[PDB]
Amino acid sequence: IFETYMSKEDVSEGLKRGTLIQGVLRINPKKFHEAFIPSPDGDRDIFIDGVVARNRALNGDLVVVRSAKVVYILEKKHSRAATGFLKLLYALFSPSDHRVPRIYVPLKDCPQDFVARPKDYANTLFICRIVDWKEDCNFALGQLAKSLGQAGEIEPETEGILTEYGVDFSDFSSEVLECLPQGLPWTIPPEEFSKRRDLRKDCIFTIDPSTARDLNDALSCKPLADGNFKVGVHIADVSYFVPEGSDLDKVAAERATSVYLVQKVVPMLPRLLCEELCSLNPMSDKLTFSVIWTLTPEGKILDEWFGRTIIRSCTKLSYEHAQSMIESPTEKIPAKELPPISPEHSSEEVHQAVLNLHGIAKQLRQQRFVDGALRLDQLKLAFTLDHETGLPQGCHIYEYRESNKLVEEFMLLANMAVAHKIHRAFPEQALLRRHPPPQTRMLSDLVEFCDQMGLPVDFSSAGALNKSLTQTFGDDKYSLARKEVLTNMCSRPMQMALYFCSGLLQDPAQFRHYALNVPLYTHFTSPIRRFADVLVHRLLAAALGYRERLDMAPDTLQKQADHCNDRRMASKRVQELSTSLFFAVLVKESGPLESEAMVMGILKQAFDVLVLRYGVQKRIYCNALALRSHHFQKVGKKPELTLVWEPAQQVITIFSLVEVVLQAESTALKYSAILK
Repeated sequence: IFETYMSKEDVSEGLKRGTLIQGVLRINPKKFHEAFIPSPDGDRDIFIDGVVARNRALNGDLVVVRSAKVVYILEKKHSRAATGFLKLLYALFSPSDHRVPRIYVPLKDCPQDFVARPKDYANTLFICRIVDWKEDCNFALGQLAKSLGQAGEIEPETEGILTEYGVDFSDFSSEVLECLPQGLPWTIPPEEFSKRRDLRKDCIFTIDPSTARDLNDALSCKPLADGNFKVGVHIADVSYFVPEGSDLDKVAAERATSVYLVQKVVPMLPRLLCEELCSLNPMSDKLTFSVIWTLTPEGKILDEWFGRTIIRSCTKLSYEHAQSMIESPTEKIPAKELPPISPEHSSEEVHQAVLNLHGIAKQLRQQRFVDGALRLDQLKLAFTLDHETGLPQGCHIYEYRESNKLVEEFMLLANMAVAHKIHRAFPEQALLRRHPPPQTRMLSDLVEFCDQMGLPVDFSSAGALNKSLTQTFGDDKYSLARKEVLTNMCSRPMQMALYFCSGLLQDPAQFRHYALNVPLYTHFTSPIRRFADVLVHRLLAAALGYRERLDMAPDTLQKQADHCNDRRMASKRVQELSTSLFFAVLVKESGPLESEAMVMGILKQAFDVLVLRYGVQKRIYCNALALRSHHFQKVGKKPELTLVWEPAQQVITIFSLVEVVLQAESTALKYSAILK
């Protein structure tokens, strides 16, 4: 039995006075009896003990409240749905996630076969929605939605996590497709040859991954007569095809971002706009919102010009061909291994252009990292799948080659220029991004860990952290894995970047983006994938005088920014769970996997390893080992584990190389790591 809520008047009086604290509660996934809310001042996170003192609040909900109890909930931000197995002791519903409680389902809603034949529905996934939670029941009451399929397959589990996080994957209604342009061979109206600059004769190319349906940007470089370069970044304008107030705009605001999975993509726009009308496919006249600079070979801006233009791309490179033409500076690459090119242009022009853009991008990278920019890069693996069955065949870690940096530098230049322009035009309504500095309290724990063990790292500033992480060790077989484990330890106290409106924050200290070490930043180069990009596009168009001033209030922009923030968070969590699902299926269908590992932590009966080939973090317990004995020691707050397997002995401490094997178990989506 819980305790009843407080009325609105008391909550308003308490909040205005300052006796009550609002926050977004975070629940530990591994232990569900404890919860945490952030302090307003910036002190240690306020602890919430018990399950009773959470008082029917779920993870992600914002509440109004040293150990404390939750007494009021303003906004319910959780989706209130879960994927679980159906059992008996009404009927009981058990979710896979342990933060959602256990749910009662009425026996009228259950299928007829289930009451007669319970066993045959013992490995089937069901989706249930919580509708009400009583004051006298420890279990919520729910409604059964549908039958997903067999547990452990690919499509039932994918649709289960998409519905559990709230991503709307349903098809577009016809009132959305009625706002699209009509006519199958759409062409540019002849009235746009006067409001736009004609760039159809220049050399324009795109560099995006080979498996990319939609293209958001194009690049160009032209050498001048005094040793300078004219460098242009051209973005497909989705604000021409998305009018304000139409049902297309309401749907695109409803889903802030598009979600990328292992096997498919859940889009933001209709497929016509995402693939044919707006994406910069080669050999077609397209409308773009370009930025054009004149740069020195050292990467210094001498001119800047914004404006609407018309382009015609000549080729579509990938991240694989671009490295070939970078790594062949003085040798003609044969045309057999190149994508098709428009007949007006030659492969020499494109080949020369990639070299010049790489030459500028190297010096821009060096100058940005002298200025203090920080880069914490973890491991991102990519799969190779079966075309017909749809099961994964094999994984390999993605490789961040030079061509992935050549594009990234120019996207940063375009974003910084657009941020300056739209902030200097409208100071009271502008959408910008911000990265706070990391929290000092839980940076201090990393300070006290790394001050020992003879490791000279410092967390005073971002540039200091980057130079410390790079100079101390490199170019050794153990040192690269050492770099990976230190990066994984360092990436934990960092905060997440936020969208915000410039008319509500008062002081100019908050605006600066910490990790890039710049005072102003925004998102302008990906309209098809995000909706904040479309808002920035409209604001920039209003600033240059192409249209009238936005008729949107500065508080509605804050509400829209909060919605885009929560949607981005849900998108990142969904991609993480999809990658984990496909890796578990690969381990089950490819036998035991052998690799090496480094110990990242030690405990009395367990220790954490990091598998070097795959980058996952499993846990290894001494109960599963075939050992005679084990002893735990600590000296100078340094853990040590001694294993007795005349038998031999092994000593394992932090940053020790072991050999591990991954083996699937009888459960559908589980595996285990065992020492070899």
